[PDB]
Amino acid sequence: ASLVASIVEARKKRTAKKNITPYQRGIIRSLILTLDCSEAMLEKDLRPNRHAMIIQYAIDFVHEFFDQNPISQMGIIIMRNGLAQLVSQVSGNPQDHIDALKSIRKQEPKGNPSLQNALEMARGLLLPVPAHCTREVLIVFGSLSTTDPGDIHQTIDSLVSEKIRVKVLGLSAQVAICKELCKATNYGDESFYKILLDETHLKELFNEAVTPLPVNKINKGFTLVKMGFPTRIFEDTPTFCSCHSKLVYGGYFCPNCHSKVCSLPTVCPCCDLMLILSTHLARSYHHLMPLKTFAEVPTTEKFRSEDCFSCQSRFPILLTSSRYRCEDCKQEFCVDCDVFIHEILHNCPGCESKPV
Amino acid sequence: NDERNELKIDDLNESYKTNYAIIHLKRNAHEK
Amino acid sequence: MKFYIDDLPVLFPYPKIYPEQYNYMCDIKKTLDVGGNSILEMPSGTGKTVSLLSLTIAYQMHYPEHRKIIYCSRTMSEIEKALVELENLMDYRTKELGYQEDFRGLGLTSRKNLCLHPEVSKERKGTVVDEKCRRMTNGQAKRKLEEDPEANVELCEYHENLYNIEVEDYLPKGVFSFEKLLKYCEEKTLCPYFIVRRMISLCNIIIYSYHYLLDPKIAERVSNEVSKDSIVIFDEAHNIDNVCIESLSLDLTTDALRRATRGANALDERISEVRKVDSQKLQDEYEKLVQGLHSADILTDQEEPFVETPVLPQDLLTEAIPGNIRRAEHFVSFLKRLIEYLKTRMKVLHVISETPKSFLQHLKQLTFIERKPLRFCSERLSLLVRTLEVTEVEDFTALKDIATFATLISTYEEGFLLIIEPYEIENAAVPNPIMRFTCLDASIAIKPVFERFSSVIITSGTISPLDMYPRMLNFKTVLQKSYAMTLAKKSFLPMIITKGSDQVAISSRFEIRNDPSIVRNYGSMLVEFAKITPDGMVVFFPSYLYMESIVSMWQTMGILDEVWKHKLILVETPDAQETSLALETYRKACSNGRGAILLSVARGKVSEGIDFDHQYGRTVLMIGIPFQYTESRILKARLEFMRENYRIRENDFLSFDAMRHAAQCLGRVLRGKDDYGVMVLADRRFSRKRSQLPKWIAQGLSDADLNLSTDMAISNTKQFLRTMAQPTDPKDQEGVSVWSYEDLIKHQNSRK
Ligand code: SF4
Ligand SMILES: [Zn+2]
Ligand SMILES: [Zn+2]
Ligand SMILES: [Zn+2]
Ligand SMILES: [Zn+2]
Repeated sequence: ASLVASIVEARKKRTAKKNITPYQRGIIRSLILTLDCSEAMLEKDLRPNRHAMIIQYAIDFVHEFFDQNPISQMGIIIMRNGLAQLVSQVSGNPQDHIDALKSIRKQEPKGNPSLQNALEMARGLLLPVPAHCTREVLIVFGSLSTTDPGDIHQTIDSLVSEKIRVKVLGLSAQVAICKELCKATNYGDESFYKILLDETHLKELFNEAVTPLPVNKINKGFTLVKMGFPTRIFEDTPTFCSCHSKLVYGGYFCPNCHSKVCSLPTVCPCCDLMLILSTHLARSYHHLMPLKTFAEVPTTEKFRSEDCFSCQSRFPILLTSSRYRCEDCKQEFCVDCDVFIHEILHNCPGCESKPV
Repeated sequence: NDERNELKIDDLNESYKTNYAIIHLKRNAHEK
Repeated sequence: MKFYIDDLPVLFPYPKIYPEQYNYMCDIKKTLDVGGNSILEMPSGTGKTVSLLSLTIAYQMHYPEHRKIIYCSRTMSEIEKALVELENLMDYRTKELGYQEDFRGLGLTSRKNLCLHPEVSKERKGTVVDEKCRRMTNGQAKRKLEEDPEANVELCEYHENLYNIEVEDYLPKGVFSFEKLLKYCEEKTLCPYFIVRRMISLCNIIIYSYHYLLDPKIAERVSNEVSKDSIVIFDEAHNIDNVCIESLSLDLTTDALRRATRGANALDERISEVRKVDSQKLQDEYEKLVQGLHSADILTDQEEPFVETPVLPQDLLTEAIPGNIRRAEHFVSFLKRLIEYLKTRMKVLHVISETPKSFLQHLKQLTFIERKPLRFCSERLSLLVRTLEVTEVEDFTALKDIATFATLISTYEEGFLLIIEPYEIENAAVPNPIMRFTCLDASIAIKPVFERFSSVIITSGTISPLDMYPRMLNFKTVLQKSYAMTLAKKSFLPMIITKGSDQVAISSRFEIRNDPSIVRNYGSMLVEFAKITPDGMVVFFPSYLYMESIVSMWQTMGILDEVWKHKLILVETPDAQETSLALETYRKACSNGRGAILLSVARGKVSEGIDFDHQYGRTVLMIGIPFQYTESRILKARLEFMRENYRIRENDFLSFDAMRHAAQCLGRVLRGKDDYGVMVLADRRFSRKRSQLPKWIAQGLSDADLNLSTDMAISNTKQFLRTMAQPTDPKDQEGVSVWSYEDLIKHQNSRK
């Protein structure tokens, strides 16, 4: 019954996963991550303290974010002494943001938070962003009160007019203004305001924000963006880089001005042209053609083979059949592959193998 | 106008419905 | 939605409905069809007013009888909420039936709340507003203007403009709230107060406060126009007895009598002046008095009597004037010596309580005033003043109080008591004698209402126990039941705290209000909760004096400085306008995330109609049981009357009275089922009152929460708030707490 208890719970966990449709998502993102560093974040509800754990998870989030969003940009803001302090400008270099976050980890948080100051700073940082990018703001709020110099409601109206999207992660309880901010700014959706219940749930919440947010039907900004694919060149002698002005062995050559760049993806320092490899675009295709989920086969019918199609793991005979089939190709898979096929891979081997 | 919205019971109104757009991607291209 | 009852189709203004609302509607329909009175206790977290309007409006529009609806609330603010809900419901009906049906609905209030005159609406007292309006609307100015246009007397364009149009065309068909009514009348220069009062006989549903139904002074004029078979609803009637008692109560001070002699002397001087120049008016009035006419036959419908009838219409004598006070001079002398007897009775040195009969006998002894002439004091005065051309009545205002006392003491003899105290304030350098006329029986004022109207519905959010109200008020109910909300997940956490973090017992007994340990223990509770409460916090104190003393102690200790760091502090004040601004600031602070804490009085103005749904209220801190001041002569006499007559124990009533107020405040936090909040009762004496709380609140109070400490309370509150912040599972409430149209049909099938 204990194993069956997992299965019935698994079926309930699979109930939400059943409804999957290819919703349009904005791959080009421009995220502004806001952190709360106030007196309320000195509590011990999160070990060792909220400030330490949040910073530690922020480092992990940065790594994951740039891993699945190679052509996006991020900016870091913190709240301190009732003011918003900029610590990282919008940039495509994951190392610069990580270094900035590490430095912040030392100073002790103090003072009160100010949403209006943080929102206003985020509003200005996203002003010089193309219209094809999705402007998003992620806030890690821990305080139950906000001290602002002006009217927060006016800022909320401005954010909606600027088509910015706000996600807020709370620590203790729901704040009415935060709920309004996450609702009025998301076309009335109320699922963008999440309050954690433990340390483990926080990791999932951070991981969820990595994926691009679906776009609204009435919000259309379709356009073509000019991109370039530079060719890597190997040089015998070091040469000055056009981005940092330092001697480096080799760098990718822009096909529009031949200027060299240390690393990709980055905006060309000469023609202001985005340099991206073909692999970077390939990293986001799984969000446009997501692999359809697998449905377990009832034990009443007869199974095809005793071994897994993909990993050759012998199916445990033992009640409920531990087999999941693909509707497109109708090939049974073990429980292990389905997790690996939907988290690591994004293509069904059975469908590819079938000839047409 | 503003007072009317406050006095109404939101919980009894129709649940918010998502209005996200769907995309179907056709796949075809010329050979190298 | 639009579902069906046994034979009555009802249109709900929402696509969804709670199980309680449908059960509430079914019981109401049964009572209306069967006849009689009933007492229904519906939870505050479920739509009550909307359910009442939906069913009752459909009932009047479907059955051939087309019985009218009378809605009685406790405060003017509640009338606005009811009208707004009515407008929303009627809009839904107009959109589903395809046309605007013949329907009229208006709210009622005093001139102060509906006066548009640029010079008369700027007054801080309602009595002055009434006097000015009567001067411009009595008709003396109009009659004087007709005779001689040169007269400087002015008119009211709003009142004058109404004569052009007929009564049926004052307002277009539909429902007009106060906010909408003023805007429509301002654009046409009309008086909303006169428009409403002249259309009561034409309104399908009429909404007014309890004072307009139970107080004989103002109820008689309004009651004379309403129908006899109309539906009567008593919403939030858990404190109706206080209104009933205050209607037939009066207080006389030394200053009131001192101001009465000056008015009486002025009245005599005015009579002498009129006697010299214009004596025909007195003779004309005297001739009618000899005939046997009264104020009703003499005064026109346009004008109002100077002294409002202080007794019920059924207790007024229909015989002619006795003859002693038939003449102006004789009546003035009668009035003058009556004042002296009151003055000489204010020199007592110890509290004396006597029945009206004993007072009358002593009055008949020292002087020679009989009972019958005393009963006509108010009626006679209104006639004399009206005929005296008293355009300015500032001097005679005090005489109204004496006339009211004379007509009250000489009319009722059972259930009334007369209290004379040598110390109005026990802590006073100089004694301040006071004469109080108190009404002990609470059913005297409401007896005519329960007899004139066949069907009456009494509903409130915290009316419990239901058995006592029929005992206190002499009436019988066909059914009396209370509903329990079927909430899928716990939405409110009621807790009782008996001791502080140091395990020291905490109580709000007045004798120990100045205790460093209790004051600190309560202060620690306030600070600790304010740290976890997200946006709003309402704090209710047993009495305003208790709040003043304890708040001042906190200021000296330094508790407030710590509270200021987290939330803004707003405090209720005796001034009504200042308190209203505080609520506006408190609501603004909670909406913008600044966070605010409101300190109020459980028996104050806030608790009698102000709501804190969602953000404006997330935690209720009841600082002590709101016990009444036991060492009160008025209260002690009231308790004795109930014990001897209704066999109600003194302790039981006192506990019931205190709990009915504590529960009242608790129900002002939940709107719908998506609303949540933590209710903490901070007193060691709440531990044994669980059985006395409302059923829907008691069911939510666990056995482990009956006696908690401050530290344990915070831990539970933090856990509860965290739990309520998660996305609710829709399947957990698809058909167990909220019903769609399909689910409602299923319930009607299984039940049948
Ligand atoms: S008639 Fe109406 S507007 Fe004119 S003074 Fe009286 S209440 Fe005010
Ligand atoms: Zn470089
Ligand atoms: Zn270039
Ligand atoms: Zn496998
Ligand atoms: Zn497949």
